Amino acid sequence: FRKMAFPSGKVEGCMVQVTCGTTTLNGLWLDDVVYCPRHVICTSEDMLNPNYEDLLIRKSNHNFLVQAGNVQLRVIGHSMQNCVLKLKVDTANPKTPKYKFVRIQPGQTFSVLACYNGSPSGVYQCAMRHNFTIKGSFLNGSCGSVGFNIDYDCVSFCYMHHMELPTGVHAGTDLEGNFYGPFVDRQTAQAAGTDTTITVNVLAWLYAAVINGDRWFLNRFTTTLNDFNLVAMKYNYEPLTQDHVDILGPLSAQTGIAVLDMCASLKELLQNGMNGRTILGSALLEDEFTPFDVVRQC
Amino acid sequence: FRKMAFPSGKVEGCMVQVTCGTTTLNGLWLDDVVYCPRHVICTSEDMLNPNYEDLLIRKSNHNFLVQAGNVQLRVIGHSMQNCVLKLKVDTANPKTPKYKFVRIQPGQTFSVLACYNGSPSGVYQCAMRHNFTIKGSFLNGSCGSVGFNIDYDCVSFCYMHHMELPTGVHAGTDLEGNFYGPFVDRQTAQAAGTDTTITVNVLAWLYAAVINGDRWFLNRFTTTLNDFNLVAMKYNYEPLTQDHVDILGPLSAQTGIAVLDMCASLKELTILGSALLEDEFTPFDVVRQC
Ligand SMILES: CC(C)(C)c1ccc(N(C(=O)c2c[nH]cn2)[C@@H](C(=O)NC2CCCCC2)c2cccnc2)cc1
Ligand SMILES: CC(C)(C)c1ccc(N(C(=O)c2c[nH]cn2)[C@@H](C(=O)NC2CCCCC2)c2cccnc2)cc1
Repeated sequence: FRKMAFPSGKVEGCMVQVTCGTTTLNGLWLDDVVYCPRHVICTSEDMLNPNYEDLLIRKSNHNFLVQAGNVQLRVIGHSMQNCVLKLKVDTANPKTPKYKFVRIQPGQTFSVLACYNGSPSGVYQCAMRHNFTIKGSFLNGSCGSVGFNIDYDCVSFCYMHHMELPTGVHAGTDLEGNFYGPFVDRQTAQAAGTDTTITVNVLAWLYAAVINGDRWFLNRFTTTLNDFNLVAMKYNYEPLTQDHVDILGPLSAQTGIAVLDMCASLKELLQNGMNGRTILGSALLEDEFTPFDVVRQC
Repeated sequence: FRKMAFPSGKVEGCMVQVTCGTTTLNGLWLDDVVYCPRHVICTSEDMLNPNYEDLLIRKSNHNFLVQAGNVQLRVIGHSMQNCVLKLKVDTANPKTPKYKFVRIQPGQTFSVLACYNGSPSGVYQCAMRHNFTIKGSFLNGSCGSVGFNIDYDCVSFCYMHHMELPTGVHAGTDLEGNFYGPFVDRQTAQAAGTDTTITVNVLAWLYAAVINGDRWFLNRFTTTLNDFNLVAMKYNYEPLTQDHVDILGPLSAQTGIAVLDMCASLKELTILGSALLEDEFTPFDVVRQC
């Protein structure tokens, strides 16, 4: 079992370079619109309290240099939507894939194509944490890299990257420009709140371990939903809901292990640790595979 | 720190479906040749001891069905090189990238594009282990999926997937049909040999840790190459060579921790969100991404 990303080709044919002033970062070129973080128009003295409406009104089309490979794209118009800037260009992208824009919830996973200067650098799998941050691998200039899923050759864009937080994690927006969580595109004192382990995902991963070869962690016990939550919250696990129990139903039915029986196994794993053993290759309980990801990989 | 694969677009464009009789798997379409495991001409009845030159002599061009997307490719010739089948087609691939066929060394990493029915399904990062297996994620029908590295628009293909071993690990060939490891494309009882941990990659990953926040494992001490290799033998770690040390040079500079200083640390032994010593990042992997 691997954390597997989606093949990135459909997104690669969309990545461009956007330069405004002395600042360069990445854009996403779909049809005749280039999307990028609006903070590309921030100046070095703007960074603490920029007024983006005032910064924008002072720009004309030619202040924005867009490059797709070696080809320069002529920007013919521009507007702002929440925290993303939309640059209208004279050419529709011939490589535009079937796509849609989605806003995802905590626990959801997606692939990230890390890019620099509009050129793709690497692809990895990621997840939206309950504190609305991303535990990414981003260097300076990665802004405008996007996160996505691919389902039936339609690309679901769910994340555009904006900034790094003090603890090394990352904040960004959906493709309508609205931030995940309470962060702002502003040099400021903001920090990610406390984060929880994603209980529904850990349970999905235990079922995946059963689907493959391992039953060593099961036990003969069961538990009520409330007792499970009272224990698991003592380890900073996210409370399990009735929705999460319904969601695990198909894996439960597939393996023959009731959801609350699997909850009993998890309670014990938290109590004992793994005692030198491994589950699917890991000595930690993994929480970035969803019930959907499990069914896909098997 | 994340396990990250190369962008896969240049390779996605080369994947086709190959059917011979009742069997289907994936092929690599470069210029006007499709590459795939020769065991696609095996049938269910003769899995135990195929005679491949015989099965191929009895074959004709029309025995092979090649589909690139929804376009059927007309096969105009067939040929075998070691354990890979080469199907000549009448159309060069307009999406062929700059490429080379390369053969990698144990401890080197590559990206894998897992496919089913010629269709790219996912991408992930792998390492060639010292027992010449791959700890991959491959379902039935993944045969024909390739591994690769990219070096400024040139795709170096290093792996084609053939089969799974009973421990759940995987065996394949380079693109010239030469197996990695003592494995045969036969329904036989073969197993992976004992697997050592890749010591130079573990050290590289510790340097990646120091480069980020994690510094707690460092110490004031140093070991000798020989005293460490004595501990390495105990714990089934690959012995460390002067070549491994020289290759970690750049990272030893960037941190001020000499290899034998880090080796003292590694002797004593969460470090990057892991409670295992990770050994599938090369020195080069660490320098990239960082
Ligand atoms: C203008 C604004 C909103 C303050 C800003 C400034 C710099 C960036 N960062 C760019 O690298 C960058 C910016 N523009 C082109 N590149 C980096 C970044 O977040 N440093 C933060 C440092 C503390 C205060 C807030 C910004 C970055 C590094 C690694 C991965 N992701 C992003 C992002 C946003
Ligand atoms: C003809 C030959 C060499 C015996 C063979 C037969 C089946 C396959 N396997 C195909 O899935 C497959 C084959 N052709 C189309 N699909 C599976 C496989 O490796 N081993 C079985 C056969 C060898 C002995 C025991 C297990 C497989 C591959 C990748 C991931 N999980 C399972 C590979 C090679």
